[PDB]
Amino acid sequence: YTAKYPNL
Amino acid sequence: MGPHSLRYFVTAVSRPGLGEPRYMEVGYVDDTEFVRFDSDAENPRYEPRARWMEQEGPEYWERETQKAKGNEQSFRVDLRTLLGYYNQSKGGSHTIQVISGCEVGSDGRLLRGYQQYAYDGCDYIALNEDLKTWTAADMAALITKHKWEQAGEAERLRAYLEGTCVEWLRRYLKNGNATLLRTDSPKAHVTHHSRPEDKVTLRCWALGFYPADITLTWQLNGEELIQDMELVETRPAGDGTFQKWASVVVPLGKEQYYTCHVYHQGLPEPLTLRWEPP
Amino acid sequence: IQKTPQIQVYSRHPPENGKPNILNCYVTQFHPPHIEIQMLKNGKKIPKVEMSDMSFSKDWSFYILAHTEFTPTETDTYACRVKHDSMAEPKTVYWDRDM
Repeated sequence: YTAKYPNL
Repeated sequence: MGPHSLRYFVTAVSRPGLGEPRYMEVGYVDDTEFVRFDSDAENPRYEPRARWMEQEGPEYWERETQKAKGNEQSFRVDLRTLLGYYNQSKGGSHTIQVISGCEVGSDGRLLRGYQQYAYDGCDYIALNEDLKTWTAADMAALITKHKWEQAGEAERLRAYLEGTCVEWLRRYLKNGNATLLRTDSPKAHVTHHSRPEDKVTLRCWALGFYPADITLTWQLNGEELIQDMELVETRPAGDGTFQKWASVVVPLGKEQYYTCHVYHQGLPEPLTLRWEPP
Repeated sequence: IQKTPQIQVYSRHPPENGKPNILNCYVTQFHPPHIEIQMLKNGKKIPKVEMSDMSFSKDWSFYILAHTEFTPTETDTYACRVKHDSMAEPKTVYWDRDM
């Protein structure tokens, strides 16, 4: 399923 | 069973003054969109884009939704970050896209894992084939590199890519396998069109085929006409299938010397056809 | 930078005059993603035009399919008009039943 994205 | 892949395409688009950033996530199994999230709604939720994803129950959707909403807010953040990285007005509209996914052989093993980012349609950062080190495209992307190095994130991601990603991929595969192997054979015909003088145009049509991938050729007595053969990009018919054509200019009265060839994975064997005058 | 929309206008099925069909306007290779697409019949905007969700390609460019139902005749002209930041003026592409 979908990932959690790191802040840029 | 061929290779497989599970990828997500993410778009964050700001629009200062005019509302909240429009955020979107799209999931593809073997390049078939299967789920989608669009932040432009009163109660946005993840939704099946393939009917076969409806086997998943409410818990699956809740968990996906909540992740997406967290991403969205987080992306709203990043957009501001990038204004600063790049020293830009608060005024303009900007775009962040992300592609990330995992591709596995017919034995379910990770074959390749990846994650590339783009700012305003340009490469920003990506994850090397080694799933351990990054690659910044510009100065600004190093702030983010040196930041993800110091919170150790190339590992946290590799976990997902080798772990969660592959696992779920396999689960999705089980479910939509029947409809994923789908094949639709092109139907072909040739049309005939006038040119000035003593030339005519022969156009070889392929319609209603899926997947998109196809190849059409023209042969003068069996020797392909690589040169100045005209084609259109493959295009959706709108009903799930695709269309393409190839044409060449031949001498008037010499039409029967040319053969059109159509290669598609759906065909027991490639089509061969010719301009048929009634 | 901005990418310039590329456009194709074409029926779903081989057109026969008098028979209902669907006209597509397939728009690709553009960026940024905001875009305005109208389909025109005989120089006048078509009211009911449906549009697919937007998607983007491995090179970051977006693409989208607009469509409308129609019944071709020998003399009706159809076109698709696209306004986009990358282009000083809206580009119009006429439907050619041979393409």
